[PDB]
Amino acid sequence: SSHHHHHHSSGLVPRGSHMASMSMNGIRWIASYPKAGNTWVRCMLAAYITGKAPQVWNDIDAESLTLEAMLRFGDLPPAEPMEPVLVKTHLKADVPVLGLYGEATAKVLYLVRNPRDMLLSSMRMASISRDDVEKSRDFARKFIANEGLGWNGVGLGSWPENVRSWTESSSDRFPNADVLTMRYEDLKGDPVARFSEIVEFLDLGGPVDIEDIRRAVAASQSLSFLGEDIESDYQELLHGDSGFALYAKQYGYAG
Amino acid sequence: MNGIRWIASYPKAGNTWVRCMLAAYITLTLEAMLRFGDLPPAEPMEPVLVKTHLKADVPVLGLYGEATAKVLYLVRNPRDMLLSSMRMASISRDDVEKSRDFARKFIANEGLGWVGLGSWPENVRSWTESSSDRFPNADVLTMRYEDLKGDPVARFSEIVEFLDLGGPVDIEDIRRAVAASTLERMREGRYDQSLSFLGEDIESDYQELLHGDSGFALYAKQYGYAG
Ligand SMILES: COC(=O)[C@H](Cc1ccccc1)NC(=O)[C@@H](N)CC(=O)O
Repeated sequence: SSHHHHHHSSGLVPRGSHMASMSMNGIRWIASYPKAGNTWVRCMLAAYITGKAPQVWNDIDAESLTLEAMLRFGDLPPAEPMEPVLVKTHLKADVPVLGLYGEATAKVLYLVRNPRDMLLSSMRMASISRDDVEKSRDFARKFIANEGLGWNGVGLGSWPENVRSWTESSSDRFPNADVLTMRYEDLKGDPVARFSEIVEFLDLGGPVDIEDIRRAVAASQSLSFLGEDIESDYQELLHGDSGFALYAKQYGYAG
Repeated sequence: MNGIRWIASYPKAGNTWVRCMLAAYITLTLEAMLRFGDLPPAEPMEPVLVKTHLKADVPVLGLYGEATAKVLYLVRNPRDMLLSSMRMASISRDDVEKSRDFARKFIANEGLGWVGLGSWPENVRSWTESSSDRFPNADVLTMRYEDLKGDPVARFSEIVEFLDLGGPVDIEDIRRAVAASTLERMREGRYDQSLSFLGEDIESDYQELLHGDSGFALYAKQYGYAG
């Protein structure tokens, strides 16, 4: 009977090195809005580093693996890390806590997704069938009204807030950090190509093994049906120079 | 004076009630904040009351050694906590089935944390032996929830004075606070402090926990919860 985290340790003793005889340290944030890619990348990453992907049945499971779940219990990733630390979060780049990793942060992976999809996939978080249209409308109505899911100057923020925080992060909040940005739809289109780019970009050490990545991969909408006014109101969001719209058009989710 | 004030207790062991009567007097929850990535100020002009159930020695609270003015720890007979927690887990205590499961996991873990809350003794030690390293500016007051219920007036008095929130404290002003904090709550088992009603073995095992070598027993006996 072994501990459920044994795969996170080599368990080799005494420990040896490939770098010495006789990749850059820092935090790697895997960041996205809910249902916008960072759980999948966070699972794939485990598979690559560890050999074994975590067991994620639902959103509660997925939330276990975030900075936020870690915070609810008073823990924190290291701020003076001696190695690569990968931490998933959906939090906005400018919430106070992440103030502590200014110097610490090495890499930012930000993933965005079509908010149509985020919106629907989210409706499964709140435990809504496709048949309680009533509940759906209320959720979508509250989503469209908020331009996102942060309804209960911090937390997730609106979609455009979240996006602007991480994508603009390198300039001030994370000076030593490089930032890569990837649309979920692209990942889903070419997952092996794309995840190999992510692993290069995250600089965990050594040559990316494209076979190591293929195995690590294998492990892994209109709103009319809710009502005219839903689809309609969401479409106002995509019109503008104002923010939701700017981002929706830059990421190819408006037309 | 100015600095952080922790209102700390195990779940359902006091701090909410007290955070209510301070609220009522005047007119922050650490874990809730933290879940949004928010932190109480580490450089404060004002006094800052913050309620937490976490054990004092969690990393996050390490950001606060200098910032911390006072600690109020609240403590409560575990039996009663064990039973209020049951209701928090949204289980009727007509339903012995789930109730048993729950009590059994409580006793197995010497508390409600199955980092974090900690066991019950880990939590008590954490805040009662903590000025020692974690919060060396702070003055620390422990208090049994029982006695608070016993003399809300004379005990809450002790509190408001101790935290030093607002100049001088009037008994009039105080009276209105324990009024609402209970009048509000009031709108919202065996009588011998026994768990036998959930079956003998359960009582048997809590009893063993209370009268062994384990620390739970230690802190129990020193506060008047070992009978
Ligand atoms: C954060 O990641 C997600 O929300 C997961 C990640 C994922 C994608 C594809 C295959 C497995 C897992 N995806 C979704 O929410 C789903 N909505 C994907 C879909 O509907 O096609």
